[PDB]
Formats: sequence, C-alpha cells, structure tokens
Amino acid sequence: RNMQEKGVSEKEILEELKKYRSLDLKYEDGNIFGSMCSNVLPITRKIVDIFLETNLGDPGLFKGTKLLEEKAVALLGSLLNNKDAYGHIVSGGTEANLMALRCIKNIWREKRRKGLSKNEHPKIIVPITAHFSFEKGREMMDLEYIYAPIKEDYTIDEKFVKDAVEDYDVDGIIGIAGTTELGTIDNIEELSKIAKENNIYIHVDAAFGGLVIPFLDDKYKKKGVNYKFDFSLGVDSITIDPHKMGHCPIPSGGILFKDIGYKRYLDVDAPYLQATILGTRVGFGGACTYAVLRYLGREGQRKIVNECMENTLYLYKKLKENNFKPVIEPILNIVAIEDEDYKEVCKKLRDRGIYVSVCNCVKALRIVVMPHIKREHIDNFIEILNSIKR
Amino acid sequence: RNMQEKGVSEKEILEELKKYRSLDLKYEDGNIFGSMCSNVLPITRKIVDIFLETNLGDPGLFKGTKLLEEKAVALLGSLLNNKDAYGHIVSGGTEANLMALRCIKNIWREKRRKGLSKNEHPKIIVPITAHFSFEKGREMMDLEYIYAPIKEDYTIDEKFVKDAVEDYDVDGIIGIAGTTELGTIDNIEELSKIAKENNIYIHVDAAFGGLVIPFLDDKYKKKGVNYKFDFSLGVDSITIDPHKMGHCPIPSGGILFKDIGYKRYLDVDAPYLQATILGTRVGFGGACTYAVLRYLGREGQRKIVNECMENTLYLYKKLKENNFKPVIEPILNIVAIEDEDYKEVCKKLRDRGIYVSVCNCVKALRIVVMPHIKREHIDNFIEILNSIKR
Repeated sequence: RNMQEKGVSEKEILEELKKYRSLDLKYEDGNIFGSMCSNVLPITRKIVDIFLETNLGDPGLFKGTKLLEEKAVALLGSLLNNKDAYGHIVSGGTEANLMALRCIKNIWREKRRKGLSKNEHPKIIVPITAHFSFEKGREMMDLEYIYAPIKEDYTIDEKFVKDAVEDYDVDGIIGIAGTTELGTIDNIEELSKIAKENNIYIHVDAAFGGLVIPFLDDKYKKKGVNYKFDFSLGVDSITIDPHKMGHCPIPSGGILFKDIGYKRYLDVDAPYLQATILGTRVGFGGACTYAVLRYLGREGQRKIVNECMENTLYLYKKLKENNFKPVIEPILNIVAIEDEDYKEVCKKLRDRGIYVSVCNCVKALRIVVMPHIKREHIDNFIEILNSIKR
Repeated sequence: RNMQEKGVSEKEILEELKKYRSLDLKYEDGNIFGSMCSNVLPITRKIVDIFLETNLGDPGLFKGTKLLEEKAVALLGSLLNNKDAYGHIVSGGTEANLMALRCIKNIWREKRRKGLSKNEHPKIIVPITAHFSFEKGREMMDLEYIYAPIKEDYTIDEKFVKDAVEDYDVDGIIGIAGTTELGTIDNIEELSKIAKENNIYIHVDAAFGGLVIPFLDDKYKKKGVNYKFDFSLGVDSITIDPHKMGHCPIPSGGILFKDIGYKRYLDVDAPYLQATILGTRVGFGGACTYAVLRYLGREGQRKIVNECMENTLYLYKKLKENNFKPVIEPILNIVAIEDEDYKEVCKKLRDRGIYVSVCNCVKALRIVVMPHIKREHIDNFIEILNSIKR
C-alpha cells in the first residue's frame, strides 16, 4: 500500500500483477455480453510493441508514426466516402465527439464576434439517445442542448429537428449511426438535408456503427431503414472507433472532418505560448488502425461483421422461441431484452457469470454480440436466463 | 491510400509499418534532447501485453485492473504524503489538469447556485509559465484567467497572488512544481498558505517534477529554493505524470485529490442517462504505474533521478566552459541555453541530427536530460553546437 525504499524482483511484481489480472474477466471466456470492446486482432500486439515508444504529441520526432496516423485517417475517410478528410486517431469516441463539439462551438464563437448570433451559448440539437460523452461536452463547454425526442423505432424525430431549426437559431445537429442502447440508425440523410439547407453543422456519431454499417450483407438490412450515414451525405464530421468494431487496442478512436478547412476551428489561442484535446498521446493507435484495415481489407471485415450479425439473429430467434421480448429486431449486432425486473435479472445473471449491460431509454438487458460471442455462449446464456425466470 | 477489397499478409503489413518506424527517431539513439518522455522501463512491455485487453471505462468487468489503478493512486499518494488521496491514472497530465479545472469550476458552480459568487465565470490565478493544457481548459470551459507574472528566478510572484486574492474573488490558484520551460518550482508553500487562509482551491501541476523532486539528492538542491510541493502543504490536487519521469508507457498520467470529498465535484449530470474525461480507457497505465514504483522502490527511482541530475550538471558545466549562457543554474533535469538566434540554431541542430525544443518565456534552446541522455551524447551535442557557432 505504501511506497517502499527497496524494490522487488521482476518475478515478484509480475506474479502479483497476474493475480490481479486473474480477477478480471476475459473477452474470450463467455462471460462478457454487454461490451462494445472485444479481443484485439492478434497482430496488433506486435504493432503496440513496435510503436510503444512513440508520441503523436511530438510528431516532429516521430515522422513515420505521424505519417501512419495520416494514412489511418485516409483509409477511414475512404471507407466513409471522403478522400480529402482531415482528422486524427485520438483516444476514443469521447475525445472525438468532444472535438466535434469544440469545432461547433468555435464556429459559433466566430459568428458571435461578428454579431451574427443571438445565442449566448451554442444551441445544439441532440437526440435523447446520445452517448454520455455529449453530456460531458455540454457540462464542460457550457453548451445549450435542445433534446430531440425519438420515434417509435427509437430513431430521432426528423420533423422535430426541422421544426426546431425554423423556431430557433441552431448551431449544430447531432445524428447517431448506431445508438449505444439499441444499435439504431438516425435518418442522417434527412438530417443532412435540413443541415445543408439551413447552413448548420452536422456531426454523425458512428463510434460503433461506422465500422459495422459499411460491411453489412443485404440480408441483414431492413426495408425502410436508411443505412446512409457518411460523407456522401455532405456531413461535417464523423466519429468512428477502431477500438470497438475495428479490433484495435485501446486507445484507438477516430474523428474525421469533411476537409482541412475545419482545422482552424480546432485552434486554441495561447497568449503566452495542436488540434487534439490530449497532448502526449499514443502513436500505436494510428499504426494499428491502418494495419488492421490493410490486413483485413473489406473482405476480412465483412466476414467478421456478418459472423456477428449471424450470431445476433441467432440470439434474437432463440429469445423469441423462449418467449422473451426483444425491444426491436436488431439492426446492428446489438439485441435488447425487455424486462420490468431488469436490474435484478442483471444481478442474477451476474451471480451466474453472465455480464450484460442495462438500458436507459427502456427497461431492458443489452447484449452486444461482438466477435467473442459464439453460438455456444448464446445457448449458455439462454439456459441460465430461462433458469432465472423459474 | 484507399481501402482495398483484399487483405494483405502479416509479413507485408508489418514490413510496411517497420519502414515507417525507421523514419522515426528513437530515444536511445542520441538524437532526442528536448522531450520529457523517454524509453520505458523494459518490464512495462510485458505488463502492456498482459493488460492490453482491459478497459477501465468498464471496471465491473475488470475488477483486478481496477484494484491496480487504486493501488497505483495509493502509491503516488504515499509518495506525495497523502494516504487518503482520491484519484485516477488517466491519459496524461493534460487530462489530469482538465479534471482539476473541472473540479474548480464545479465548486464555483455550487457557489453560484447559492448566490455566493459575483463571478460570472470561475476566476483562476495561473502563472504565465503554465503548460498549454491550461489554455485548452480555459478555452473549453470558459474560465477567466488572471495571469500571474513571474519573478527574476522565473517562479510565480507570490505577492501578486496575495494581492490579487484581496482585490478579486478568486476561485482557484495554480502552482507549478517543475515548469515546462525551465524546471523551476513555484513557492507552493506560500501559495498554499494564501489559499488556505482565503478558502481557495489550489492545484499543483507536478506532471514532470512530481517524480523528480522527491528523489533529489541534497547536492542538487539549491539554497533558498523550496522543494515542498505536495499534500503535506494541504493542497487540493496534484497532477503527476508516470509517462514522463516514471518510465511508464503512454498513456500513464495521474491526478490526485486531497480526499474522496472531491469526487462529487467531478460528477456530470445526465438527465437521460464516471469522473474521468475519457470513457473507454486503458487499464495498463495503472498496472505499469504501480509495478514500476514497486519494482524500483524509492532506491531505484533515486538512482535514475540523480543520474539524470549528474548529467544535467555536466551539461551545464560544459556549456559554461564553452561560453554558452544557461538561462538558470538547473533545478531539475532541464537546462536552457540563451540564444537570440535560437530558432535558426534549432533548425541547424536539427539538420545535424540534434533535436532540441525551444522556449516561450525566453529566447533559448531547451534540453531535457532524460535517462536516455548520456555523457557521450552531451559531448556530441557540445561539439555540433560549437561547430554551428563558427
């Protein structure tokens, strides 16, 4: 507990650490059902070792690692239909979303300086399904949120957004491509039309879905769901998270802006003295993001994505066969189970070694069918749950 | 450049990555003289591998890794003379400083809600030597900074701070234990007295110095410099950065608060739904911080710190012997060289394979004598610099 004068041997300290690691769950063991992280692609362990002693906060010392960040951003941009994207491989979707909010706020600040805004704080339309990082941004940056309601399919109400844009002076719109709770996709096509017609910045949070949606086989796509979400719609920025469905080690997050014109709105003016929030920051995230996308190609990511979707629809089928009520038919590799007693059922599952997460907008257990979840784990989950219900 | 359909082999992608890594500098090669990062302790490569697939954003899944974060914070707290510290192993000193600023701001918000503050924004006294992360915080959180001037020894003017606290309603004070530019130590003892007498929060930025000052041999200590900076002075929070002079891999930063009473001021209220800014975040930083401090003990860190100081004073001696003007006699393992033509000299050094950094408050080259800088590198640096000056 206290700092000691004498050191200890490598064997002593590693064995102590391994005992603590033994208390953790491991993704490959069939315990973790509620996480959007999973096992990393094995090749990334070598890449982390190669790039461990780099620092993208000092890119003049690590020119090659910096070029790899640029290449990683370019490959993500290509995936998102934008060959000119300006962006960064950052610490995660939270920092990515915060940087988009900073950009929105600095566009508003410039208007305020010119007398072109009656808003004392940026006014941003955000769906109530938005990830908690948006609340962190609101709280830090003193943003004003207009919370948009969701429709019966749990996607943002586009008519509300359009009406709010007419009623108020709006500084940004947020749409979500793959919501945290249910994996639904907002109508980005319509939101982007509203945004373009009114000269409003629009950010797409595709932290999870950005590395799933582009790879979905047609049989998993649903009539009337629009899967368009990327720069082909003219959106201003997109968050996308390699350390979720990109199989990259933490920290590997992505923020892409439509072009380099946005970089100036990420400036910070220091009277007595970088676009990311962090300073010193890893170089291995960009190396891993580039390398995993190159190693797998579209073919390899498609195989993983649709294996997850196969197991997602298997879980959905088994749930209904056992008279459980999924909240929705799954869109991405996320299924939620309606249950009034969800808190207690979650704890009972936990006692039996099944770790799910629980929802906010609805009383349900959330299962994220990442690549570590196999058929036998789903079968095991159903047995344990049936047993709890007797 | 573009996303491809077909993947590539492991050999192809690793060889490509290794070519980019070949363009980087490496700490052990005698090129990097201006960085506060260095080679990691070799044991940490194994720890990163063990803990790569953990996530302190989901500590309920990684109970052991979470306990190790708590143990890492406790060891840092013990080093800083506080057995009850509440804190986190975060992404770096930037996030640490931002969390301290969030705490300061939320203490002010509570006062504002009760009518106990005439300040429309928190008013924080910050020395002009403060790290750029404080400007990032000001810009994001709409803080009002009262910039404190520095004295001839480049430390904060304590009388200015005391006078400003009488003239204005002040919500926080920042002191620096190891400035970025010169390695000087503000008079934290006096600042903490001012802060306590006026009920003002005080944060100490010891990102660099916190893992140097406690280990300095008496011969490196200077008459009249006060080396006290930690919780024995009753300060409210301290930033300390293991991935600087703690030899830990990025990301390993530290933020410690005086006690768990501060946790409530890091809350974020989400109407429709964690104390760190990041969400998903590494677990290996806490494991490495704990393990390196246990492995080295005070004895092993003292040896490294004072080896760096030996080489720092060697560099200072050689500089004067060659008629260069150091800005100050070094306090920590940082030396700066006065030069009117510092920008051009820096570029000339760069052309010769010597990478220094350059200062803000003064026209000088900054050398950070990290453990990778040995006598032969200092001798080589002096030769190249003498040559540039002819």
